[PDB]
Amino acid sequence: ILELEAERELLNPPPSPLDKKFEQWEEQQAVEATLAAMKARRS
Amino acid sequence: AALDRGNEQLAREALGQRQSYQSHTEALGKSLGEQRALVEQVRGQLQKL
Amino acid sequence: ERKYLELKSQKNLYLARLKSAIAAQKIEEIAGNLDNASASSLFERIETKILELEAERELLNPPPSPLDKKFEQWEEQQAVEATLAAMKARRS
Amino acid sequence: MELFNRVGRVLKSQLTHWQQQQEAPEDLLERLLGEMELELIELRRALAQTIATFKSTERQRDAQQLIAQRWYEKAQAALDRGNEQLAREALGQRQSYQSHTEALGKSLGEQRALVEQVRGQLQKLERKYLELKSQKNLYLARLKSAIAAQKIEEIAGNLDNASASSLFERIETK
Amino acid sequence: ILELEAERELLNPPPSPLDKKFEQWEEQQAVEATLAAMKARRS
Repeated sequence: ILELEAERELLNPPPSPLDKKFEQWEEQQAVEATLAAMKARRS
Repeated sequence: AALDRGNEQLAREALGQRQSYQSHTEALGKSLGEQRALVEQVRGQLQKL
Repeated sequence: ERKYLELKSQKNLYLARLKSAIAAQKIEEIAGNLDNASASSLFERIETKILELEAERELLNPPPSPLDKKFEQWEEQQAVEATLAAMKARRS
Repeated sequence: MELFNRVGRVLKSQLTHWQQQQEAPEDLLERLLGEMELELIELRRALAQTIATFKSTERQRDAQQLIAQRWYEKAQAALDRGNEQLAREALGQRQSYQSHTEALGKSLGEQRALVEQVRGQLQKLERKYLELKSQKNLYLARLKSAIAAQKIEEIAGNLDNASASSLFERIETK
Repeated sequence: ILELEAERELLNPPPSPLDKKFEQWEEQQAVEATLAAMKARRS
């Protein structure tokens, strides 16, 4: 199972840790930046 | 409605779930615009054909 | 007796892992079959064929040279402007 | 020339094999996705089997702790009116059942994240199946659009120089 | 039965705990907010 689980890790590479910072930051923006309009529109 | 009467905590969580659906609109919406020119050229080819 | 039931309890919990993994690798394997160097390359192989057939008409039916694209547009610009040179002077 | 004469005596079968693997790519495109359906329901059944175990264990956790509450309630009454000697012994038996709650209770919390990740994997997995099947029909038109495009211009070319139009001119030269 | 009961839990996912806060809050509004008119109209 671990071998089959790792098999997908090669055929389907996991997202690099870089996006984990961007995806969270961008998602933080996706809320905060989208909330930068709301917290300024509907504070 | 969650924001009403200073209940911003519920609004913050409700918006997080919307971003998941917003990613669909961007991915699915962009694909539709690309197929518009795809169907326009094929029809013009048939008209000329 | 406590050890028998306890071991049998985790028994079914793991039989799902085998069924979960075998049911997981066998679909991504087909998803990979629809990735590069496989059915998606066949999706592109038929595309290379479509592109090959599309280019086939490019040779049998040569496309209009870029020259006319300037003349056809200029002449069409005339076909409107020059025909409109009469209208913009007749029906300004 | 030993293992190709063998290919000759079943050349009718090898031709079919290659024809189904190379040609008719739309046929495989429908069957290969069929196995996904059989596997999706299998994963649907495999997942449900995992959902019938963690809550089957929580009942055992709820059943054992219920027995421990009786001893605590029994020990609570034993203490009444200064009968602490009976309370001391009644609590000793509760510790035996308390060890069950700690061992069985801790295992339940570990399986919660186990069932959450597998479901999220299925949710993400199902999204890929329908999405890939959506573009499936979009491309099958390209094959039908190209094959329906080259085969007419090929005949239009047959009505161009050095062909039927040359026959149009050959009869003209005649 | 528990397996069949959980079978519906997958085929028919239960409402997330989020709505349990909104459905109750919104229902609280559906009474209170609708009662914000009544408690102000028919106090």
